[PDB]
Amino acid sequence: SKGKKRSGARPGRPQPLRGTKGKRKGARLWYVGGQQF
Amino acid sequence: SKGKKRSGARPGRPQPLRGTKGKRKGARLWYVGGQQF
Amino acid sequence: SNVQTGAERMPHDLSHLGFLAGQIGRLITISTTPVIAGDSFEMDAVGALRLSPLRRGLAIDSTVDIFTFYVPHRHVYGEQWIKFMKDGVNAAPLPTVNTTGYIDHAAFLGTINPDTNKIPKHLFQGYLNIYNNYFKAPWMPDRTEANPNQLNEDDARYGFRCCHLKNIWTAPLPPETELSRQMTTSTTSIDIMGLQAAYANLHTDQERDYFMQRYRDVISSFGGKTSYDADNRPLLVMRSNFWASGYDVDGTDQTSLGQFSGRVQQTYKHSVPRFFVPEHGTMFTLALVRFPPTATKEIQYLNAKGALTYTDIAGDPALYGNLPPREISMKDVFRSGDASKKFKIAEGQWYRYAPSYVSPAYHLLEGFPFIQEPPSGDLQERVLIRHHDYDQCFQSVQLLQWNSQVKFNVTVYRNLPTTRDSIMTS
Amino acid sequence: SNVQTGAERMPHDLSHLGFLAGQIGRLITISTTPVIAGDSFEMDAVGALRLSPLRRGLAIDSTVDIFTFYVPHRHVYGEQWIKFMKDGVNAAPLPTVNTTGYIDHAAFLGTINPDTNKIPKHLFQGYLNIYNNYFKAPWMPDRTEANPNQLNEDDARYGFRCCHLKNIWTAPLPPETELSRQMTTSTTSIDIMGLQAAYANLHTDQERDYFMQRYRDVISSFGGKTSYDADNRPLLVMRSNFWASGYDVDGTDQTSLGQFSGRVQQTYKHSVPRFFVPEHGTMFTLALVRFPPTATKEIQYLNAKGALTYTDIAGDPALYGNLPPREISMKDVFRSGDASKKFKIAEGQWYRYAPSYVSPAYHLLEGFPFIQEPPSGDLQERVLIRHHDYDQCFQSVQLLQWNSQVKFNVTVYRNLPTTRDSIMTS
Amino acid sequence: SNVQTGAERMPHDLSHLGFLAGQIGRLITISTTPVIAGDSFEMDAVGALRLSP
Repeated sequence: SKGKKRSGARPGRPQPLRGTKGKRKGARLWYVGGQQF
Repeated sequence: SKGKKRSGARPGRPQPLRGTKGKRKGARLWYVGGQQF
Repeated sequence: SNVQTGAERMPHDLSHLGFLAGQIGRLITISTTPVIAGDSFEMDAVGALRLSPLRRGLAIDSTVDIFTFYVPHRHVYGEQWIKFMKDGVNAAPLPTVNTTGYIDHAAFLGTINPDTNKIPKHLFQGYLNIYNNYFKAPWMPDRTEANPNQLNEDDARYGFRCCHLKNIWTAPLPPETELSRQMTTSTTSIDIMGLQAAYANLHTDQERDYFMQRYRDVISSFGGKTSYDADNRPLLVMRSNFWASGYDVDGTDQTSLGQFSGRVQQTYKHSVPRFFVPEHGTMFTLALVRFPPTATKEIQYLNAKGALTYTDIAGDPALYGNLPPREISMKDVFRSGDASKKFKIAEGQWYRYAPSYVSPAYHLLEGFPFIQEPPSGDLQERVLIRHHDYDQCFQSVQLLQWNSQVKFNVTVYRNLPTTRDSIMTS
Repeated sequence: SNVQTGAERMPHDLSHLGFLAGQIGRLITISTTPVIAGDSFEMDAVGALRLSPLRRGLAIDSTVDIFTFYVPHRHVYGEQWIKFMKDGVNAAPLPTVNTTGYIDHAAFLGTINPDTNKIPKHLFQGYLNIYNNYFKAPWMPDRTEANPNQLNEDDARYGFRCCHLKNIWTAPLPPETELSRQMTTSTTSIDIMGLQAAYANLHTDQERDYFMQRYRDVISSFGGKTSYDADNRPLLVMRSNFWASGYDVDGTDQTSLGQFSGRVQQTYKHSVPRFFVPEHGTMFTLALVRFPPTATKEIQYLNAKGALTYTDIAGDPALYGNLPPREISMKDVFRSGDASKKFKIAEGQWYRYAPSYVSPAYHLLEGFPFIQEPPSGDLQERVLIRHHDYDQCFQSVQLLQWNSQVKFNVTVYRNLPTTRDSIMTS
Repeated sequence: SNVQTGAERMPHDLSHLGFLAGQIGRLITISTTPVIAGDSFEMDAVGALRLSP
């Protein structure tokens, strides 16, 4: 084996998932020909 | 490649070889049944 | 016109969601991502773990494991790689493997089954390498299928079966340990110098049976080291463990007043620190859910074997430290055990271990995840977990025995052109 | 009785002497030692390097190289190892190779030929791996013999031929570089977006021809790393280089009054710092002696090609930086060169390099190690050194073209029982 | 594609050896090198001169 043996339990309540992606933004990904809202 | 690229020239004269072995002694190697000179 | 030859290093998002489900005691793939040589990998995973609704309330916690592994493409394709990378563009494409034609097959690899019934070879073979190096018992045979469509159901829909938590009967000595060894002598004589040399041959054999079934173990005993490239094994990057808890709900109508139902829900986090990727490969993330191995019909060894002798009861140091291992049966630790099933234990192990006690009033009662009958079959069948042993503990739902919803916060530092550079000619 | 299971860590002497000899431009093995997993290796080598007595005195120094490499046994035996180590005692013995029956054959491996004409396979195969990874030109074919008795004389008595120091004609571009590349178009049209994609395919091909002939080079360009286990290559531990000098002796009789003779003798040291041995293997030490590649009939390129054009003489930056490589012949740099032998150079390379000048009065004169005639044959024959080119420089002796006498001060820290423990039963 | 129109200024080695010979009272050429407009030239020559015994 190598290197982990950590732990991960947290207290609280399981809040619902909010936003599929996004922790840190880079450059643009999509180009449609203008703004779209 | 890895790690060397050193140099080794020395000045002086090539003195004759003196003793076949010996830089640092460990434990005994030979057992004849006594001392032998 | 303008021809681009290089790029700058920037972070890339690569974050997504996780609607997972699985069985108990089976190892299933949770997430997967490809990487390039020279990258840096980071991941935070935050989610909730739930079990199916219980029948009578919370009594015993379960333990959950999350692993992350790194598997180079050279460990899978071997010599077809390297030639592929040295030829550059216009090289022959890499091969695939066949799958059974359903939607839920190839779900132990964390993907939906394509309509062509073909997947990249490195996805299937990278799962086998992890299982054969870390999750099966070292004395078991390896698993070598070459095609996911050679597996059966419950191996394609869910992962491979894993091992119980260590115990008196779930962790016996390997079935190849010798209880005696002969030395050839003469009719009325014996060479006492050759007897000394016979003990040194037995010492090396016993080490290779208890500690050193794998090559990386043999080298470690000399004081050496092996890289995972020398052994061709995956690299473990992170491991997490926790216990799952919850609360109860009370019934309030005429019939269910006095009845309770347990709800397991746990918040967890799996964090991987920054990892330098040396070659092209894949990162795997896997999960495993287990219960402590409690059975309703287990007895203490001294209470089950018939008549107590001096060796059983005295606890004499000169006797336990100098005797060979003892062979017993399933009848000595279980009420309805089979006398023809044998396994070996160490002498005096009954003074080092204590089993759990379950009252006879608990026998055949819903809820309460126990093992109702002593396991049957050969040794390999007993050590691995059967998830049908927990069918009476949960209510029937479409989401199997546990489910999870997780967000993966990944971040990679690559050397790639922007989307703008890829679509503009000049 | 008493059975020993372990030992303590102590230093071991392992020092010996060195009476060596060899030819010029050939790589020969100087020392060899086996190691165990978990050891620590150290070495100081102190000696003197001599050439054969010269014919007229000292004019040009030579340069000498000392290398040390570490070769694991798993790189040689492969899968027959590992199985050998996992089985322990009572495993099948490792194979050997055959040699020609003489005393001086197998002398490039640093050993005397046994009377059985058989040597361990790891000695011969470990020499081939060093040569194929570090000493041949990357565009040459590998050498694969499987038996030392398939070599010829001068390959068995002395090492393999190595490459000249880099030069205009000893370091040309690889013989596979393309001077043009076509793109398919229509009759009266051309796709200008596909033209942009044709330049990107050519860029990857040119990189794989000038820098990246080996797999470890391709991975390095992405920014990654490969261990020597992934590539199955030897590990270089130390390298030393120096120039060899001496003095002259004057003749004092009636005929030799006014005559001188050169004597090369140099003191050197090769030091290897402490090295942790991770697996069983061998340490090799090798030597190589060379001269700068000076020839008596070499001319400057601009003085030899006929009529000077603007591209030859102007040194214009817009022209040298945008043209394909130029193909020339041996007649353009040598007086008696062959017009049918071609090689490729970079444009403007005549303004970056200057050759050495040897006066015509020096042609065909003893002493003075030069190359008297332009080399013949294909490209591989020219790049490698021919030691018959230095026969007229030395006087005939039994000790070849150079000889050395060296003491190796080795020290290893092992885990072994003493000699006393091995001979006493109790 | 990319077309280069200029360069930067860098030093170039252009060093070599000298095995020379001659007679007495005669002027002979020892070394030669081509140069381009705008260059800077420098030279150190170190050697030994011998006569016949």
